[PDB]
Amino acid sequence: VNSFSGYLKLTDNVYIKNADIVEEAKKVKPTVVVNAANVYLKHGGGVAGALNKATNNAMQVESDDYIATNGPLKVGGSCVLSGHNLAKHCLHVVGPNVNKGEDIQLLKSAYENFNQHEVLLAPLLSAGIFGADPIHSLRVCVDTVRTNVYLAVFDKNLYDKLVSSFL
Ligand SMILES: O[C@H]1CC[C@H]2CCN(c3ncnc4[nH]ccc34)[C@H]21
Repeated sequence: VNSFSGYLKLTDNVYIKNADIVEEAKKVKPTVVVNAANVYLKHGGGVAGALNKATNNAMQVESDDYIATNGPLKVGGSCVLSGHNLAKHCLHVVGPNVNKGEDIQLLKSAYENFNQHEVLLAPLLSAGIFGADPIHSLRVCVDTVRTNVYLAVFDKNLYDKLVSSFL
């Protein structure tokens, strides 16, 4: 039993809700919140900008030190950093950016990172400015993640569309 509330069960292990991931994190304080990151951990907009803003830029400061030490992430890769005031940990996951020409097959690799964590609060990867088809991303999530994932989709119209189209 956990403290997530109001989610639609999609499968044994995948849940979805029309909500701002930042507000879900503030409410639940999950062990792991997933950030929809880029390879440079530059948290400019979307989920990343919103999470970072909610940490008063502490996420960005930590991320800049990470990159200075380790270099960029791979597309499809991830790193575990602090969750600051929002969660115990933040799993920064890089989905492919189809507008950069990046291989959509890497979306499956991106979701595989979730399997290293028993429970996660997460956004829909490669949605928004990364340009992937959100229905496909949800299908990849359900077909790839085996651990318990609570998906927060802030855009109401998108949430409604994903729920009615799921195959
Ligand atoms: O709405 C979905 C569909 C478009 C994506 C880009 C932003 N986003 C978010 N998802 C969840 N929480 C969020 N907080 C702030 C943004 C945000 C996604």
